[PDB]
Amino acid sequence: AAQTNAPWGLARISSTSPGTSTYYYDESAGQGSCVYVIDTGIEASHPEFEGRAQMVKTYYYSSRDGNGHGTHCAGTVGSRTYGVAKKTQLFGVKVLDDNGSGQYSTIIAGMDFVASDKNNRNCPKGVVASLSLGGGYSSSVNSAAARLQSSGVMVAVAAGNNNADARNYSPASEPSVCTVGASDRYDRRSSFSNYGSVLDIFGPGTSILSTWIGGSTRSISGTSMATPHVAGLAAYLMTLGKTTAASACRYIADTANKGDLSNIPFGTVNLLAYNNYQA
Repeated sequence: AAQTNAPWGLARISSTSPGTSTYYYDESAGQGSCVYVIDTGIEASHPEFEGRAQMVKTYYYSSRDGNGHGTHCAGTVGSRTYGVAKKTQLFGVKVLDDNGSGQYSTIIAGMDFVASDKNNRNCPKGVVASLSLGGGYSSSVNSAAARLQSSGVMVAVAAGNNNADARNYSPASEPSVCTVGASDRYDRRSSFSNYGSVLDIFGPGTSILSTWIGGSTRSISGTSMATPHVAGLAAYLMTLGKTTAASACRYIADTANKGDLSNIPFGTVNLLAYNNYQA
């Protein structure tokens, strides 16, 4: 399949070269997979989700996305125009309030919720969780993300936007999940992106166009924007049978575009998420 005039991030993940504008992907498009978006919620009524999104859990007085972050991330996972896996099912877990903050205990509860809730969903091609969130190092937050991974969910987490080593941020520093740094349209490390040995992969993170609340769209930047690219890619590759939840992060790294990014600090992976689709 070919989506012309796609967002640069989508075109990048299906290209060996920066600077193109068509997104190429197998028509399966993540059908039969599920992606949990653990964030401020999802505006599921957005036309861009075509009825494939739904809120499954909230820890606040509403499951609605009163912020936009979560809707934006969900759109990069699986919206018809802005999404990597355009036929995946999106499940929203609102661990962040409408100011975009959430107690660590609430985030942990959301992760354990997903580890169980997947047994309540039909995801014959596999399950993915996208964690576009972070804070200071926490052993407990890391362990919760590790449990989620262990339970058979492909966990992708943002590296963080401190332009620092991600070893000091959670769940970014949990070694068993897929820690995602951010790159820009000129294949440079995003100015803000964390780095370090705990990074597994980079994905498009700067000036990412996706769904917003109020049925709108906007471009925003962050490792929170790169993470759903990788989460969507995982869902897409699982549906193709190329990999599984336990090996998807490794598979994405193995098949990534290698050595193509600039301003990558010594010791950090120079790997850019790539779907290797041969149209």
